[PDB]
Amino acid sequence: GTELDYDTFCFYYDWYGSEAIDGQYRHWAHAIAPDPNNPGTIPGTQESIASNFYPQLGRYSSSDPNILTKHMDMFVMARTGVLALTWWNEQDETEAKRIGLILDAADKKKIKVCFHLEPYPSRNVQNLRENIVKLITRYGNHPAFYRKDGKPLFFIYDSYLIEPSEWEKLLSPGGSITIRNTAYDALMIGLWTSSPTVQRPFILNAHFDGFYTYFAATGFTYGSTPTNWVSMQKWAKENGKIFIPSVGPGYIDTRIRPWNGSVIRTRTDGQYYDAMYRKAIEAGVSAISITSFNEWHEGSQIEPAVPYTSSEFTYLDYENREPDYYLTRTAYWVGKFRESK
Ligand SMILES: OC[C@H]1O[C@H](O[C@@H]2[C@H](O)[C@@H](O)O[C@H](CO)[C@H]2O)[C@@H](O)[C@@H](O)[C@@H]1O
Ligand SMILES: OC[C@H]1O[C@H](O[C@H]2[C@@H](O)[C@H](O)[C@@H](CO)O[C@@H]2O)[C@@H](O)[C@@H](O)[C@@H]1O
Repeated sequence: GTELDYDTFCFYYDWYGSEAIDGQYRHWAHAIAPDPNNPGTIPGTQESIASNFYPQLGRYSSSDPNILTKHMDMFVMARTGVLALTWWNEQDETEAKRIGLILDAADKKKIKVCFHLEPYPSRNVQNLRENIVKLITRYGNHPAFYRKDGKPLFFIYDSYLIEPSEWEKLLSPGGSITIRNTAYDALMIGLWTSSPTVQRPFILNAHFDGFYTYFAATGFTYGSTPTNWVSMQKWAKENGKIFIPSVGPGYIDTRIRPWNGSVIRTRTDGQYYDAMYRKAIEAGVSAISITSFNEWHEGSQIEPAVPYTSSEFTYLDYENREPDYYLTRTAYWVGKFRESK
């Protein structure tokens, strides 16, 4: 009843800084997005951070070993066995440092780490192959590196930005630059966004091993509408694909995207999280992803948050629930998922 689940993947962000470690409050300070249809910047002061909520751990650094210890203890409380790490191909010493610290901290608690491959500049199947080789070579022998039946696993955000004819070269067994049957073979999980008429042939022709949905906001896409999950799972099973639906506790991003209020999803003291997690389990899936551990900008985090009012903003909080409620409610749902496996 307390063991970690290694079919539960929680999306984790390593881009936060503090004065203590980095010399700068990175990401707590953030540009405000212009409306797609001179917006300014959130300064990352104690009073004004780039979130509608306020972390229990304050304006922390993702490179602070003491913060990382606490985060791994939170994963243990939630029973979430896999940390799905955002990866932007920064190619700098700070990226390399933080990945190594995260792997070391995870292994102390028997947590595993996989990579979430983001839409970095000029991403294409050739530099993706080179980067998959780099990550497996650098980190594949670390004891915390995740494998499922011998294979690493990668999530690919906004995979539709690359044509299926390009994906086939990397992911078909006959592809020109294939990883299949090589030392670098891996489970590749693409993003299902829109309707089945578009997504079914995309996923088949790209040769993905499976698909996920990402968005914590119900109805944002066809794929993030949970009443579609039973039929998506049936299609996955008939076609030998792994479906990993994404569940989250709520959504609100209006500090950084003030024009995006129609995407707000209220937490209702945990009832929103309960409804989404129940739908994933009832669909009969073999793996679940959680959006998110700590995407504070988008208000999808399960990490503990505290009440806070400053001279500049009155933050949202988890009241009438306690700061660790979303960790303990995740553990409840992991138990119900395991009962169904
Ligand atoms: O939310 C601000 C954040 O947006 C973009 O990153 C995305 C978000 O973190 C979220 O939607 O999840 C995506 C998948 O993990 C991720 O791409 C970036 O523009 C980022 O720079 C920005 O801070
Ligand atoms: O516009 C804000 C929005 O940006 C991102 O979503 C975009 C894209 O990445 C998604 O694939 C499609 C799905 O239809 O929607 C947008 O174009 C996300 O960061 C999202 O959370 C955010 O609200």
